[PDB]
Amino acid sequence: KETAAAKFERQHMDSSTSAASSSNYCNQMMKSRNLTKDRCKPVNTFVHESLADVQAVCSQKNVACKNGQTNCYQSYSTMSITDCRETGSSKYPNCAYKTTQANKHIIVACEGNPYVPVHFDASV
Ligand SMILES: Nc1ncnc2c1ncn2[C@@H]1O[C@H](COP(=O)(O)NCC(=O)O)[C@@H](O)[C@H]1O
Repeated sequence: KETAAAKFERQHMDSSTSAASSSNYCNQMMKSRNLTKDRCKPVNTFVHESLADVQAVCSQKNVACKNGQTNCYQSYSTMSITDCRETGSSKYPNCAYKTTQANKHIIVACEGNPYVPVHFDASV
């Protein structure tokens, strides 16, 4: 989605309503957020918190990134999230996902001025 920050909002933010989600949530959202255009993106996480709350994680607990960079941050509080995982029977362009709701700490990578999330690293 143009800027890395905009791409993070498109791929990972859903405070647009849902405090949680339904059984077809990932099927709809993986498609509507354009994560099934080129291929079936195999896994993706949506965060059901305010943009302000998720942007705030960039000033919280500094942790190592999976790629070995040092610009990752873990939320002090648990956040409402939805994990989407491509099913065994899923075949492009009919991408199929399991919708898993959870409350976990998020880990995001941050970059830029202003310093904002550009990558979803993990939930713990
Ligand atoms: N530590 C990191 N800082 C900035 N980007 C990072 C990073 N660790 C991994 N990435 C990026 O992870 C990307 C692939 O996943 P993604 O960034 O699309 N995933 C969430 C997002 O950023 O919206 C690659 O382009 C990497 O450059």
